[PDB]
Amino acid sequence: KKPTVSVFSMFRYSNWLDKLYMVVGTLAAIIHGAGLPLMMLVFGEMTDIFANAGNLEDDTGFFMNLEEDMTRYAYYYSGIGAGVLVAAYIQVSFWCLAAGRQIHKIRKQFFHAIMRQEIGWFDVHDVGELNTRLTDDVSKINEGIGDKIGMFFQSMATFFTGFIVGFTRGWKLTLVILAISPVLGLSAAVWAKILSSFTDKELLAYAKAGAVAEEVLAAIRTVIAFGGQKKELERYNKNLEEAKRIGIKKAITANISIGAAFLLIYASYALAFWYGTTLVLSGEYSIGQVLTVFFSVLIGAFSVGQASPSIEAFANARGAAYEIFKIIDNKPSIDSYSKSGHKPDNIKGNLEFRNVHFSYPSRKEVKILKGLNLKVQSGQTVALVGNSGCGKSTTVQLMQRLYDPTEGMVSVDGQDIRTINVRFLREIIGVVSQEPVLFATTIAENIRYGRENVTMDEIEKAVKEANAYDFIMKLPHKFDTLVGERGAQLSGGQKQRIAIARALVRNPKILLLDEATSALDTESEAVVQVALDKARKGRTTIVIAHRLSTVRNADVIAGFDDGVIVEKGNHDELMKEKGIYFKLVTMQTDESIPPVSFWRIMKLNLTEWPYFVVGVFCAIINGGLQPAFAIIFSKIIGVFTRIDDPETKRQNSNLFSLLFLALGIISFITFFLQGFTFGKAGEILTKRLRYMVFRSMLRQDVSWFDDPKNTTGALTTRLANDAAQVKGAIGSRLAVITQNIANLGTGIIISFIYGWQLTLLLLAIVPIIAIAGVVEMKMLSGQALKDKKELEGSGKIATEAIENFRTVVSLTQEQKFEHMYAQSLQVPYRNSLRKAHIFGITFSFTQAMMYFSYAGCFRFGAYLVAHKLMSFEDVLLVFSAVVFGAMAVGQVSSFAPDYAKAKISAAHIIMIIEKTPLIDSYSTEGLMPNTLEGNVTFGEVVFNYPTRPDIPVLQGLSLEVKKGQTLALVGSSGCGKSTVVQLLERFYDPLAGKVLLDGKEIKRLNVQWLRAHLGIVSQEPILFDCSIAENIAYGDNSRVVSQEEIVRAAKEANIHAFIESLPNKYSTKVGDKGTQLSGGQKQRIAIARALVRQPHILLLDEATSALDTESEKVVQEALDKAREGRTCIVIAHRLSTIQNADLIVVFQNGRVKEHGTH
Ligand SMILES: CC(=O)O[C@H]1C(=O)[C@@]2(C)[C@H]([C@H](OC(=O)c3ccccc3)[C@]3(O)C[C@H](OC(=O)[C@H](O)[C@@H](NC(=O)c4ccccc4)c4ccccc4)C(C)=C1C3(C)C)[C@]1(OC(C)=O)CO[C@@H]1C[C@@H]2O
Ligand SMILES: Nc1ncnc2c1ncn2[C@@H]1O[C@H](COP(=O)(O)OP(=O)(O)OP(=O)(O)O)[C@@H](O)[C@H]1O
Repeated sequence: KKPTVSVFSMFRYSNWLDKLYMVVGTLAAIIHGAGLPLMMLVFGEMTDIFANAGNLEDDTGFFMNLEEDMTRYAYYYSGIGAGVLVAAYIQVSFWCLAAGRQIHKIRKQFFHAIMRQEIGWFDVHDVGELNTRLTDDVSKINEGIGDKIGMFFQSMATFFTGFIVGFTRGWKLTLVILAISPVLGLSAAVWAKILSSFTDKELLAYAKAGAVAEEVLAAIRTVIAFGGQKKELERYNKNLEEAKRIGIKKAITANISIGAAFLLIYASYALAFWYGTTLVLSGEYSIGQVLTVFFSVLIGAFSVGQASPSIEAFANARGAAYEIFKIIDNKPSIDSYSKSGHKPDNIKGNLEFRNVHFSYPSRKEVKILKGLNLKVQSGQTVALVGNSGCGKSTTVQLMQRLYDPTEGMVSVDGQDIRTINVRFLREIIGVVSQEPVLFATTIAENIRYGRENVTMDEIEKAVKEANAYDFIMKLPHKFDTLVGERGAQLSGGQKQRIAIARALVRNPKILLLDEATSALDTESEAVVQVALDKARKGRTTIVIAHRLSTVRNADVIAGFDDGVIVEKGNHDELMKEKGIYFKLVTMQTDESIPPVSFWRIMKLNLTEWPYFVVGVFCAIINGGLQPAFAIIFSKIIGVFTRIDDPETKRQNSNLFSLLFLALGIISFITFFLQGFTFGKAGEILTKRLRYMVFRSMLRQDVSWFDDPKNTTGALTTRLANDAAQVKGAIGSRLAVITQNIANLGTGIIISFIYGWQLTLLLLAIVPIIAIAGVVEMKMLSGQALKDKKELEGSGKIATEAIENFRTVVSLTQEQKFEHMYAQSLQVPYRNSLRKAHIFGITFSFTQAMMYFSYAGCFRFGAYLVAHKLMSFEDVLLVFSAVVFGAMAVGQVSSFAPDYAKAKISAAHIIMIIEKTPLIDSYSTEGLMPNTLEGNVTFGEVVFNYPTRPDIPVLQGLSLEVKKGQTLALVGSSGCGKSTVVQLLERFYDPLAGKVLLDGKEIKRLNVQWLRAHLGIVSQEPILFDCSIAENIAYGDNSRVVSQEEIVRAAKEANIHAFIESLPNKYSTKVGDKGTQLSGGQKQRIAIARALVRQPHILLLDEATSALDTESEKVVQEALDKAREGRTCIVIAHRLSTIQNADLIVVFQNGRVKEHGTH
């Protein structure tokens, strides 16, 4: 379990106004949450007074009273609307502002801490993790401290307010609904579990066939070489039959379970309202109280569930922020920002190392230094020589205060480096690295990085002394030319000379050189060397380099070995001692996817039309019942709004409740029918699409496969996951569209039948709510995209900084980098403030229009009832039939798996299916001559790989072999041997030239007919997850193979001497799940599989390159008989294995260099 930091440390950076924002936003969120159940209370009381005035009606004085007091209730609604408007605006705006400020401070402090850390801490964490953290986990913190906390508080406030308003009216109904609530919770949990697990269970069911699919797409070469498509396709089809069976069972079980859960919650609602009606008949409650309690408690209980995503967001926010807080709190051993320490002056430049012991913290168990003791006087030149990894780089890093030594001390002019502060020490010492890194900025700012207060004239003087004066003038924009990867790629020496200019502009007292000219060509090496030896004068320098010519003129050329100093002398002394230096001297000297339209996708499933017809006819009746639910609800509510004897009221109330239950039962059975039929249609669609796409993939040649855009993983994703969503485009899409259409139509029509004015007003005030919702979603998406695109600018600076941590630390420019990051953060800060304000406004308007809509609609309804245009029951009918219809439309649309993913999947699926290969495998259009002979010839054969068309893989190849003659094709891996094997198998058609079979080109022959006559054994013998008998029978596919042929093939391959050793001989299973076999045995079974077909031409491709000698002898024994009487092609990396070969051809980038005999 990942640790968390909790409240005491999560908020942390919050000064004054931040906590004020937090508290005000929380209070506003509480008000906003508590508003809604109060609006329900007003609804209940207004309904009660409407019924009271109606039964008073059931003369104009109390009608005027109705007008005025309903106007007062409209005022109540408008006041609630204004209050929730201001509360929502305040909550969203203040929480977003507080989160933005807090996260801005967090980002600044986190970058500052990362720049503060010592190199040692940086070396135990990879570079790639830090930037990905700084982006993603900071975004997660933004999610955690954003509006989510406000929404969580609003949800809890709704829960508590609903329960409180329920309990203050009547405890009986609240207790009944609360005791029913566990049933609703359990049913919702079941629905969530079954709905979520559906895809994972689908994957689990498919895994069986997916294993075979993955196996085939990894050995495509052999499959197409042996012509096994017409058998592996059928195996895949059988596994798909099994998958289809299990998927059908899963679909029916899941559908019936979901139907049962929905019927359960529906009956729970029905029972609760029936008990409410029974209480009403007893005279203890009124309609208003029952409506208020029921709706309030239900909405509170539903709202308490809405807080779960907020809780999860908070939890992952803490989990992400724990690492950041740990990193920032980590005080390093050496603090570059520390002002403490000595501040020396007039530094002469002497250096002293005494007993210096040091090891890398990453590899502490390995010791690098063994007590260095080095004396350097100011003024002269001291160089260090030695082998790679002998502490030279470690010595340089320790010199400039990067790693403190384990034991011993280093002093400058007799003063310890520990006493001196890090900043001044690093500023004094100048260092030149082996591989300079240049920032993506103009040369002017690159030089400016050396020091802040350097004048332009000083820059010019430094460049003149750095020999870069001449070359810079040739640049298009002189000293302001943009350089780096985006700028023109400068020469290798240009980077080195501008780096030495950057070092020299600081005018350092002590200079360090780490392989200055190691990675430079000689022409620029001479220039940079003369620059180095001109700049070396007047300063004390330490130089380490592999080339001894540069350090030949050094005053003291000290040797280095095993982290200790043994030999110390000059050129003459070193060359007279005949030590390590003398030996070194003597040895050196997505994309454009065209949409395919709904009609084509529907055509992909035209054959199963009866399933679609019954599904649509079931979806019509399923959808059209939500308005019926509304009608029955309004009728039962209005039952008590008329004056009659109690017994008739009880009778018809029970009748309506029973009708409600019966309609629920009908809904359950229709939902089961529709779900089952659509699921079966979709599964048949998926099975047929998988079969056809696998057929098409097996039909096309390898030119498709070699493309790296679509690898084995991509293809198996297409087969497994991509094709499973096609049923989202047709089927379920038709279901949701039809359901929504019927739900809107029935409600609109019945409302028009009952009352046209009120339904007109609703048809005018509901679309604006929907358009407000969609506008809010569009604004949110645009805001997120703009935020990411703007923050990419600061991310670029962050990446440029972190990846060059060594150089930026060495150049003590961390302050400048932080300052540059400051403004790049500052602009998005203002953008975030503006986005917070606009989001507050739009969310306030979205969440407020409902109350004003209620007020206006019910005012219009009251006016209508005032003059007996309609009845209150009709008002409730035309209100419910529209509002519940809209909510149901939204929810049903949410239920379905949208449409965009299905569309983008169907585009790929159709483009793959319709893709006709250049060389059609299944086509019978091809010449069928008699038995083949073996006169293979090549003329001017030219071919280019799809991956590397520019690289010459085949250019004018011309080789010849005759009947019954052994030829060899030796060469480096992938130099043409694979290409000629593939083209003989007809895997790649050469761009130019003719490959003649029996003196005639291989173009006019049918693919299977020509491929059936060749024998291919590759370097890695790939075997399939089946039996040994099946594997050997795979060798030929034109006819079945009996047991005796297998026996004689094994005897010829000599594997039979080992097959009997197996417990189950021929019946032994082979593969990963079976018994493991060695390389020699696998090669023997592979050559047996080659021989069983008995081709008259066979090719070997580096097969004997991975065989142990004991098994190699038996393999050669079998191959000596195999090659006798047959034409053989030999490819191998061993000269001994090709000694018996007669003819050899050597490939040179596809150009024949030497062909003929061995
Ligand atoms: C008077 C009236 O119509 O009231 C509504 C209703 O009040 C609300 C709250 C309903 C109601 O649903 C819930 O209470 C509910 C709660 C949690 C999870 C799922 C449902 C309703 O029960 C559910 C019912 O919805 C449906 O019938 C859907 O089409 C849904 N139904 C069933 O699955 C079902 C099957 C057999 C028996 C009863 C229902 C459906 C969803 C997807 C695919 C096919 C069908 C409706 C609109 C109502 C009630 C009755 C209160 C909601 O249901 C839907 C999906 O329409 C919840 O979200 C909507 C919003 C509606 O306003
Ligand atoms: N971060 C590190 N972790 C572990 N060992 C390291 C690390 N950095 C350097 N070393 C060690 O230092 C040596 C490599 O040093 P570096 O790459 O700077 O060049 P070098 O060996 O001095 O010479 P050259 O110029 O030929 O590369 C190796 O012995 C290596 O084990």
